[PDB]
Amino acid sequence: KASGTLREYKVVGRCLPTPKCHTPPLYRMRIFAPNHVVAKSRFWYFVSQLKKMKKSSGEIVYCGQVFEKSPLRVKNFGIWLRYDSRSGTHNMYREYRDLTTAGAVTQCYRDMGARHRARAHSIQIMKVEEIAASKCRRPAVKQFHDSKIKFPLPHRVLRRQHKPRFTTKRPNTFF
Amino acid sequence: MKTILSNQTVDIPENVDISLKGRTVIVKGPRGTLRRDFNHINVELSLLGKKKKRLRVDKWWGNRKELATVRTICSHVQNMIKGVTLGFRYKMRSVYAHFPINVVIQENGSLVEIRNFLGEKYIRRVRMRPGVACSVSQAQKDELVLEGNDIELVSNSAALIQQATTVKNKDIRKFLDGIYVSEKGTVQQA
Amino acid sequence: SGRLWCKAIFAGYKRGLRNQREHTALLKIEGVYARDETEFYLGKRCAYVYKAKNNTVTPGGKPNKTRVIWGKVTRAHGNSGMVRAKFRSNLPAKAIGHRIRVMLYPSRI
Amino acid sequence: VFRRFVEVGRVAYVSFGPHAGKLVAIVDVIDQNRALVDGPCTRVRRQAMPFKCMQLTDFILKFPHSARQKYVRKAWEKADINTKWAATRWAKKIEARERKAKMTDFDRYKVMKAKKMRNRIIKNEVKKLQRAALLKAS
Amino acid sequence: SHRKFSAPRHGSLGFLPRKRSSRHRGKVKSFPKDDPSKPVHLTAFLGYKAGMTHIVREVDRPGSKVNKKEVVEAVTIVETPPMVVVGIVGYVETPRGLRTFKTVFAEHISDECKRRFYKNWHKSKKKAFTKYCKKWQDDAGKRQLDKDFSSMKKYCQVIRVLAHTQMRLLPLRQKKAHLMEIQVNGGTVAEKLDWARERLEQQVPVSQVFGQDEMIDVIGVTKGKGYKGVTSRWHTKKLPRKTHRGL
Amino acid sequence: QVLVLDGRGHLLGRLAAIVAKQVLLGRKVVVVRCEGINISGNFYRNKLKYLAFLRKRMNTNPSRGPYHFRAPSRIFWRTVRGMLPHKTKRGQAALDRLKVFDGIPPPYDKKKRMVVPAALKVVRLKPTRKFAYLGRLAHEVGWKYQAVTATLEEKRKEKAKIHYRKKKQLMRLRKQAEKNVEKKISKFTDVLKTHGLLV
RNA sequence: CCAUCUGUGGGAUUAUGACUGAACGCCUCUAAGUCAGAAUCCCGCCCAGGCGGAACGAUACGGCAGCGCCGCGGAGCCUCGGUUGGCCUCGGAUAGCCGGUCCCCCGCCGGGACCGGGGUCCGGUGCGGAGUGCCCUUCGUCCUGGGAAACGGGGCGCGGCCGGAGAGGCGGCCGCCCCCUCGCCCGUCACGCACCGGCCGUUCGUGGGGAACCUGGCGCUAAACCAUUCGUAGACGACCUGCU
RNA sequence: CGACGUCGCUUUUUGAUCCUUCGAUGUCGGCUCUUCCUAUCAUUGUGAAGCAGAAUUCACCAAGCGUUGGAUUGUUCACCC
Repeated sequence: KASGTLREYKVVGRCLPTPKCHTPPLYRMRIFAPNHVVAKSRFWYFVSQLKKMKKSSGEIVYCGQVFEKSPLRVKNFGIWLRYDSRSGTHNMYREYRDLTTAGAVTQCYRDMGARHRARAHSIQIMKVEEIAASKCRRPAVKQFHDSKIKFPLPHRVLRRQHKPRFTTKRPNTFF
Repeated sequence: MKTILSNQTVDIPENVDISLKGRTVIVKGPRGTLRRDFNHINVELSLLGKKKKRLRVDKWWGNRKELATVRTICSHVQNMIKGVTLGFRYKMRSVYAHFPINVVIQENGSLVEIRNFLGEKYIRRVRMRPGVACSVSQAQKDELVLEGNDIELVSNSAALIQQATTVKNKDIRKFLDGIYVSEKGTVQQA
Repeated sequence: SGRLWCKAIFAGYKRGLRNQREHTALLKIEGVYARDETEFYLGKRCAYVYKAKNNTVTPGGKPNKTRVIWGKVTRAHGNSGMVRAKFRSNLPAKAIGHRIRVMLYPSRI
Repeated sequence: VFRRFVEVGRVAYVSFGPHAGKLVAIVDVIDQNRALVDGPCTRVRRQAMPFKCMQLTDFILKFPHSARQKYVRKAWEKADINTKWAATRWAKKIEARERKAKMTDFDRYKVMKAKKMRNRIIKNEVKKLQRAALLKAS
Repeated sequence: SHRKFSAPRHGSLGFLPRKRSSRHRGKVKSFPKDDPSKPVHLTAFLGYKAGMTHIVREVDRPGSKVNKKEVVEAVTIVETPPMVVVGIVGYVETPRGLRTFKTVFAEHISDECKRRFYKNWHKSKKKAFTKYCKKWQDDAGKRQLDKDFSSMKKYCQVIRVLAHTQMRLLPLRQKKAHLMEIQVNGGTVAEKLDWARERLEQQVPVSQVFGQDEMIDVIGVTKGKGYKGVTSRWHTKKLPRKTHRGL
Repeated sequence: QVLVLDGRGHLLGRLAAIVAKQVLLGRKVVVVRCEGINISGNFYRNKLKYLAFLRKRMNTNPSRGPYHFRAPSRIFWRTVRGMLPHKTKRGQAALDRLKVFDGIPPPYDKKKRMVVPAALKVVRLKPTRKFAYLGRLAHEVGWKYQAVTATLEEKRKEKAKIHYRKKKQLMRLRKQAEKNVEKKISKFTDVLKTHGLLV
């Protein structure tokens, strides 16, 4: 695929109602796809992966995102991922910390592609859950709940090619 | 990772004095003054306290191989304190089997002459580091006493003299004759 | 009095990498140093000016050794501020690296 | 060494971005790049902006690891920031520079003549000063 | 293939713009490093090779086989009529080496030296420095000389004295004097410059310049032997004496 | 006038590229203090990458073979030639508008030196990496003028400090004169801060 | 080598052995920061000397000529690039800039008195205003009034005190002498409908670069090649030579 | 040192193939000459060893400098003083 900024769609589908039984049950999935067409297709991927249904024998009853509950509350997510690694499938439990669940998942994809160089076509998310400070576990996240935090901007540098290429002074890299 | 902060603090004895212009730390006490300018260590050296109780090294946003440096700088300035307040002394005993090592100090403070090594007629003039006083002692039969303030300096000179007297194309498991650093020490003791 | 034309550096030609078009010159206007600053110059008349052995005639004056190749800026080009301009004759290519006067004749302020 | 830390209540100038030129208080740090901010009396939505768009000042407030804008407004007006800031020199530089950048043409003709006269006056008195320095010099 | 046997390369590639030397006099390309740890003294000096001859001395090498015994050695008689010194040149240093700052010639210079500026003594008026001379006789010239020596004392930091030999004392056909700089090692440039100033226009002996039983170096243009073949020039074995078009 | 760039503190490529572009556009760029130009990377790796160039001669010849250059000036000049065209008349007439120098000559000594902060080391490189000076590189692989250039430049510096000192005194005198005659310029002190200057 | 002589000195480090010291309260040659290190490597010595430079000499009696230095005058050619200037501290980045003293002593009568630079104090600033987003110059000719002005301004005026070196351009001031006290900001009469009737190459670097020609003052009176000789050189050239 | 296993490298062997020349590239070996490579026989500096010394073996940085005189065959190859 080609991730932009993931938006957390929700899809509900079923097999077509055969004459044998008036209607089969209805299935709900929470799927991260940059647009709802890809949401539909990946829903079919998951469904055919789990139970013997295909879009040929199914219709997508509902397809739309879930707007974020309280997108102004900083929340730290634990994310249960399962990927493939050029030598065999690996389960894995990563962790992130952001505002919107979609933001957390997009961070997960970006940092899996970087820190573990597995493309976005081999990652299938199981769970993403906002969890409390007593269940967060990796230290990198853990160091960001302090009632008071202070840290300077250590070595700060910014752009000066639009500001002139040829200036007569030199930049200050303190404040 | 990039740990947000790491710190270390040294409680300075009052009988010493420390000045700083940026990373350059200068320590002046009873036995003299020392300088050391820590460029490319990239830390925050701060001095706090009435009678300058404590010094604080702080490393911001460091990685693992970079938090490693904080306690290194701690130990460096600690040994600087040890030198300025006490002074470092090293002691050398020269093992010999059939050729008694003849070491004399050709000039007073440095320039150690070494001869009669294994039968070698080759004299050596090992040049002690500047700011280091060599002194053959006398209460121990074969004893070199190296003294200074910068443990870097005294120990460097020490290993230099030890390594300059070694065999070539011989078994070092039986042939052993030579000088060696033996018992690392200071000048005066608590 | 004084000058009334912005300076310009004739800098190249619209070219892919191995095909060069001579009907669309590229200028770099000293003063504009990023796109979204062209919006003042678009459509400003611009001239190439130089000298030669034989004389010419000069409007409102006696003959002088100066000649001019007229033209105008047409559209913006690139994120850096380069501009495309078309002249009433393909530029003589001796001047890639020389000066162009970009005046203020059509002034849409 | 550093004399402007980033605290739970730091008050920061924005320098880049679409809110540029404004002032806004940090609320809480998300990570090492982005920190939720807002200024209710400075007309900015509560929204997570990077540090690279930020710029730091000396004004520090009091509120927790997350608060309501209702309460941060009272915290803001407690200090009455929009006077202390507008008194700081760092605002005078800004304001005078946009005064220049909006200084029109006829204003330029006033300024050229006035500054020219000032410079002649300055060189007048300065020349008197060189005359005076030598006579007492050694 | 690989060369089936290994033999040293013939000749030496470290002398290999091998050609006629444009100079006719050994052109010193170096000098002993300057040092103020000595009072000044010159360092180069011109002689002529007349021929060898024997010598007998009792050798002194202690402990060797021939010690304290007589041997004979073959010496080469270079004779050197005393030179005159006629000019002083200053050098300065720039990031690109040295630069010939300035020169000052003597008041009067002998015809042997004037003969080095010309090609047809017979066809010429021998008119060199005929104007320069008055910069010694007019006070204004003396003031300019003062300016020159002040500059050469301040900025310059290598000083050399122009000297030449005088053919008149010599049984060679030639009458054109051979001119060379000599670099003055010794104390500060002040001492060097003022001393050479005082030594302008006087005979220069030999025993002053060179010590006794010393160890010197000889620089000259070797004997010439015409456009020469390729078994004598680089010493390459002659092919067996039955080859074709060459051997 | 003509552009002049301090060479101290800049990187090699990050300065070569901009200088080449400017030259080929037409500015008569001059580079000075071309001996204190930095290189990104430790010293022995770069010395290896220089010897690996210095072996690129022929069998013996200079004809069939490249002309190395060992002074910092002409190493910079070589890199700029690399980023220019140098087999076409435009490229030659370009490369003959750049001029390098070591340290600083007099005609530019009493002249301002801008910089190119797109190339400065502090800007364009981390704190924890290693860099190697072009002065030391050249002096290792043969450049017989380290002492000479150092001494000449440090003599300039003592020449220039007194200029800077008199500049300080003159700026102070300007301050004093303004404060001493500012009973008649307040009208003028108005129409400056009115349109937004001096503050 | 069938006889004789002569054949050289440094720097940076690699292998490797170590100093200090964490990483990991210990340990550690290493991760920051150091040392010793060699037929290797780089330079020095020796060979040549670049559409690469330097210093210096002499620089044309048909004075009845060819030329140079000054101050302009006079055309004609052709080459074609711009279209105000910036005169300058080091440098630091996990820091600087700038002020003045209480203070530290240091070289020029320092120390016996005037003199800054050097340190150490403490104060104002810092997303740098003592800021290149910067600074200076900066805008048709004319009468009279207000403010700075008179310690002024100008003189290819004299001269001086003096200076300037990595490629001396150029620098101030001053003894004078002469000339105006007007030229700068704000106002008052105006003056060639300035001329262009709406309209392009005119609006300054400019007295620009190079060849070739007709004016006044002060100064120059040469060498090169051939021919010839020599043999310390030579295939022929080239080289070393002599020639009232 | 290294078996039973196994992964490579090199093109200093011999094969396999037919792409280039049949209106032509002169095809063995030797002699002379330059230069290059390193997987180092000797030498400079080093570690290791069942290393006391003396020799010798393994390994590291390393091609700057050496690597011969002859009987027999045309010999490359070999063999011997």
